[PDB]
Amino acid sequence: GGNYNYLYRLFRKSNLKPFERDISTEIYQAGSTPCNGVEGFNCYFPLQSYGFQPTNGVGYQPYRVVVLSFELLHAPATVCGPKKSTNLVKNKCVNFNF
Amino acid sequence: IEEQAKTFLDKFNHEAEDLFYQSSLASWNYNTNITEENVQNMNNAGDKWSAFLKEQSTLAQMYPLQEIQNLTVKLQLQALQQNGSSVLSEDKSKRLNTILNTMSTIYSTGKVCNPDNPQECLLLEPGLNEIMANSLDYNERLWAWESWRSEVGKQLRPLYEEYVVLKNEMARANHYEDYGDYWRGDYEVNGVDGYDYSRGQLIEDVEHTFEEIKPLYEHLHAYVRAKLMNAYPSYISPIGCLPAHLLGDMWGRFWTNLYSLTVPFGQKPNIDVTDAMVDQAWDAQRIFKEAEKFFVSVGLPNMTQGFWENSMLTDPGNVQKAVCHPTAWDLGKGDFRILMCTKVTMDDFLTAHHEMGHIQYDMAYAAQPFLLRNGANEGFHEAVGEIMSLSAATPKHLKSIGLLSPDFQEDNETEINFLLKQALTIVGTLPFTYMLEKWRWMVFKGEIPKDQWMKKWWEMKREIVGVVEPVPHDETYCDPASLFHVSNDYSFIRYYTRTLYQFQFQEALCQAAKHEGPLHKCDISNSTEAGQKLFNMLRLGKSEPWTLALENVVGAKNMNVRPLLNYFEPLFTWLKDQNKNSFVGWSTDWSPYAD
Ligand SMILES: *[C@@H]1O[C@H](CO)[C@@H](O[C@@H]2O[C@H](CO)[C@@H](O)[C@H](O)[C@H]2NC(C)=O)[C@H](O)[C@H]1NC(C)=O
Ligand SMILES: *[C@@H]1O[C@H](CO)[C@@H](O[C@@H]2O[C@H](CO)[C@@H](O)[C@H](O)[C@H]2NC(C)=O)[C@H](O)[C@H]1NC(C)=O
Ligand SMILES: *[C@@H]1O[C@H](CO)[C@@H](O[C@@H]2O[C@H](CO)[C@@H](O)[C@H](O)[C@H]2NC(C)=O)[C@H](O)[C@H]1NC(C)=O
Ligand SMILES: *[C@@H]1O[C@H](CO)[C@@H](O[C@@H]2O[C@H](CO)[C@@H](O)[C@H](O)[C@H]2NC(C)=O)[C@H](O)[C@H]1NC(C)=O
Ligand SMILES: *[C@@H]1O[C@H](CO)[C@@H](O[C@@H]2O[C@H](CO)[C@@H](O)[C@H](O)[C@H]2NC(C)=O)[C@H](O)[C@H]1NC(C)=O
Ligand SMILES: *[C@@H]1O[C@H](CO)[C@@H](O)[C@H](O)[C@H]1NC(C)=O
Repeated sequence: GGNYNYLYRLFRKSNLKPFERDISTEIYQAGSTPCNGVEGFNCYFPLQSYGFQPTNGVGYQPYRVVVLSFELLHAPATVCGPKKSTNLVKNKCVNFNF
Repeated sequence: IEEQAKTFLDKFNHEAEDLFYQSSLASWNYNTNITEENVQNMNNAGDKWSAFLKEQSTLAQMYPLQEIQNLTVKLQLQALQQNGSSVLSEDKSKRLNTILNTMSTIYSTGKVCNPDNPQECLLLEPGLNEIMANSLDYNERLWAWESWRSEVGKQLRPLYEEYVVLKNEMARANHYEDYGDYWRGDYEVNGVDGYDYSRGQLIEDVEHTFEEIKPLYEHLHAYVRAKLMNAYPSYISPIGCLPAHLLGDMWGRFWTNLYSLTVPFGQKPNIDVTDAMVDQAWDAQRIFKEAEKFFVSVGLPNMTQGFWENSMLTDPGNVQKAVCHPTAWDLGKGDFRILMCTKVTMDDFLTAHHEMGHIQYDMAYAAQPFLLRNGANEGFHEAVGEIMSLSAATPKHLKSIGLLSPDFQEDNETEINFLLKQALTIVGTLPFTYMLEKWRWMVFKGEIPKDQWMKKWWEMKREIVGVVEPVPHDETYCDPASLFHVSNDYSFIRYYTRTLYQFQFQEALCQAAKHEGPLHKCDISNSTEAGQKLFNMLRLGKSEPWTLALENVVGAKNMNVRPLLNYFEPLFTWLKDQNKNSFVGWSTDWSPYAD
């Protein structure tokens, strides 16, 4: 029957700055005529909804996306990979790191 | 301003794709599982699509059309701004729909009763089509031909006269001169630097291409006439026209039921691979999987993998009421389904290749906007489907796909049997199609007044087609309206141009696949360069003029009849030797009653 809860914005005045976010819901104004908060020609609601349905060809089915962004300000340190600890071979001239 | 029209169409392109989807998804559930709780499920979901489109149509006239520069956004705007009906008065608009419903139910429910038994009565499709396709009795074919026209066609005569007046009013309010000029608006092309095409230019290109088929059609008409005199002696003149009730069906549209009387060498079996399919235990799925391997052989994509679950390749395991008719569906959102009830036969092995060709055409232009997702004209869509069927019916393809003894010998006697069966369907329908649209074009513009409709109809049968009526018909009959496409408001010139595009595509693809022999032995398997020649047209849609689409495959800007004649030159050479003692041509003075 269509999952109409997943919307996207399809009209904006100007492209986003990187990592900028815009949840407003003002009536878009395409033409020169002012809109006064009501719909009509050249006065469009700015949000559309994917109507997802299970019998959609691939490329029409929902994909979930996660974007990891590693940043490095100027602190002293922070999270990082794990670690691999070898074994202790006591009783032999060895090259060690503790 | 033009940038407001672009923002108009993108709201259209995302409300339409969803509303067209579920209006076509509900039509799938009715077609594959019939209840009445599905017919009411598709009538309200069908009307939400139609009510939405007239709301956006009346919004489209706020933008002018000549203040636009981009050709693509102009093409989308003109296809949506089209008024069509609704230009009439609101009491004339309901009179036109009453006529179209009355003419459609006369054709489907009209009955003919026997004069020896008035309690037995036949409909057209069960019983009257079987007499015209199977009988060899002269008196029974003459009864079924005349009684369908005198009992059903006489009811359509006062309805078709009122239909011409109301359709000419609707066409002249949309700035055409008549309704025939409205039908020729499909082939019109406006201002794309050298690829233009006028709506009156279609009339000369049909008549210029037709006078090069008349040498080939005259030798086919003379050979069939000489073979019909053995089947009906004392009924056919050796220098005259053919009687209209001895042609294989009700209207003489196809001559394909005359093959058992006109076969050149009846002691050679025409090749039929149906027994080799049931000897290797081929299921329902093998016929499509070998069809998918044909298309991936030429360089075309696989099926979409939603194609295999959602489709219904047979009638179900339930005794399930579901219109069983081969077709290809394009519901939207990249969801392609094929609906057919396939049996293990070489017939449905071939129409599997035909119906998959509609899918591969549909998968290619799916990146265009919504209003340009059709064929480039009305004739391209069926023509791409039938060059897939011609390449799969060759014995060269059948012995490499595993279905013919590697020790098979094709002789020159079986190629004549195959080519003559093709010419009874291809060449035999071309003067019928040309004559019928020429008659309907002259009726709409008024060159034929209504006191000469049936006079000019039968003069054009004797002169163009070479077919004479067995009983004289005055102006109380309407013999064109007894055909389906005339009484159900359909255009008929799409069957003429599709036949010419089909051999232009096939000859252009076989020069790219490096063929060496005759054109009728060709196969485009294992190539890649031919598929690249085909794919460059398939992805255009309606975004380009159709004359620009033809040069991407053929290399010309117009339809041409010389590739059609090259297909039939082995038959045309053999036909001119069988008509050394015959008379080629016909007389328009002889009649089967005029002695
Ligand atoms: C034809 O399809 C309809 C709906 O798709 C089927 O009707 C009902 O479908 C619902 C599912 O929403 C089931 O819960 C009901 O049991 C179905 N009705 C009945 C009477 O079974 C319908 O069954 C389908 N036709 C056939 C012959 O199965
Ligand atoms: C108007 O025409 C231009 C070219 O005549 C189209 O521009 C192309 O647009 C697509 C995507 O919109 C780009 O990927 C191409 O690179 C553009 N081509 C050029 C040469 O810049 C434009 O799409 C047309 N307008 C619409 C609404 O389709
Ligand atoms: C479509 O039909 C209308 C008549 O219903 C034609 O006249 C238009 O009338 C409307 C008002 O109902 C005006 O807004 C339009 O300006 C009129 N036509 C235009 C745009 O000049 C109209 O001409 C028809 N449109 C077509 C496709 O020719
Ligand atoms: C099929 O090919 C054979 C072999 O050439 C043809 O037989 C020849 O026919 C001509 C004309 O009748 C004769 O002059 C030759 O002598 C025949 N050849 C032999 C070896 O006898 C035959 O006519 C061809 N059939 C068709 C339908 O084209
Ligand atoms: C055309 O394509 C078919 C399908 O790939 C080729 O058929 C193969 O032929 C070889 C030897 O003739 C066999 O060993 C393979 O088993 C066949 N494959 C299949 C899937 O049946 C065929 O050879 C190709 N034609 C040419 C000239 O390369
Ligand atoms: C098409 O599908 C077959 C298996 O079904 C696969 O082997 C082949 O690689 C596919 N074609 C392409 C171009 O990936």
